[PDB]
Amino acid sequence: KVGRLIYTAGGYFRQSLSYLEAYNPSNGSWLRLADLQVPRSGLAGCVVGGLLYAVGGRNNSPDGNTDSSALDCYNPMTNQWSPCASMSVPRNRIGVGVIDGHIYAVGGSHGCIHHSSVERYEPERDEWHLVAPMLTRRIGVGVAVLNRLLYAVGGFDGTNRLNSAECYYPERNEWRMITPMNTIRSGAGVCVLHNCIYAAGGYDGQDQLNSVERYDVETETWTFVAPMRHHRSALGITVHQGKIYVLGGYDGHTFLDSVECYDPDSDTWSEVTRMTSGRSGVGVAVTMEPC
Ligand SMILES: O=C(O)C[C@H](c1ccc2c(c1)OCO2)c1ccc2ccc(OCC(=O)NC3CCCCC3)cc2c1
Ligand SMILES: [Cl-]
Ligand SMILES: [Cl-]
Repeated sequence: KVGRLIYTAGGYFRQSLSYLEAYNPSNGSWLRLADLQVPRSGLAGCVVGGLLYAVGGRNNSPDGNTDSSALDCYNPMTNQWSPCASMSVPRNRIGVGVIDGHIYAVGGSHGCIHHSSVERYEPERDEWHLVAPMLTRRIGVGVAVLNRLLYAVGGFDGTNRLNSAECYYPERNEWRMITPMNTIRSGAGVCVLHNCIYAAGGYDGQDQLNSVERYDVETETWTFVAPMRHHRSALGITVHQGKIYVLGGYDGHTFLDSVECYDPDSDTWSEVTRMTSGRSGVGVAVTMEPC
């Protein structure tokens, strides 16, 4: 359990960013690590076998926008990124989840296309394959895995921002709708903590949100918990040692540098650190500290 850092990859402030920075909750420190090979925002992060993966996104630059089909792998033992097999299609504003060592890439956009497609990466074989598509096209979708079931929450289908959510049952290669959230959320942070799927923040079509709700996978209800201190959309999120961390995002005025931490025992959020600069659209995951 000891020695794990919260890694934040990529993001957006004025343009897409190549930063990889890692926060140590035990001592408050931040480390700047090897930049991504290509600046990306709208990507997702995940970890399999101790390696950090950066999935999808877009490179917004002064010279244009390129949606990414890339999968790149960062090894903390070498502080180096290596390319992996690319996805079938570019996916900006993607959601990712891991089931039993396999990476699922969910939804996202490619230009004006809003994907319902989903694909699964096998690290052993360095191969992607498509699986059943979602019932809804979703970009800016939040994804989390609980009990080897994969949840896709919220997003934007091209016309409407969504309160709907759905679950993927791998042994049946099938998606089914779940109870919709109480709030429309595009670009929420979505994670798992204990027996619930949390959706924090997002954009409802009108305002950036500070509200947070959680789906109990047994009772099939969504319940609001304490709101974050800051409204935020396009935030990074992860869970570490039984607490949710939210990183950055956009509040309607500022690209936030704040990191807040949710304690489920007290049902409270606290501000724990600040990133080195404000940014939105980051990928976040937890793995061992580097060499
Ligand atoms: O619902 C929609 O149309 C899409 C939605 C969105 C959210 C909030 C919004 C907004 C649009 O326009 C008003 O504010 C969204 C959802 C998830 C995202 C995940 C990553 C991401 O990476 C790039 C990035 O960070 N971009 C900045 C640009 C400047 C404003 C904030 C995001 C962008 C995302 C956008
Ligand atoms: Cl974008
Ligand atoms: Cl992960």
